[PDB]
Amino acid sequence: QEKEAIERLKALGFPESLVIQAYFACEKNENLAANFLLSQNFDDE
Repeated sequence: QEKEAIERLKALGFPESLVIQAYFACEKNENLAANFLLSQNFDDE
């Protein structure tokens, strides 16, 4: 139901591995995920 983002979040240029846990952590949210992906840079592994 949220897989439509798992490619749109990946297509931003990121790996699917962050995508999953950046969507689901942000409550499968488009806008909030493009904030966990693009604003939560400060993070290793």
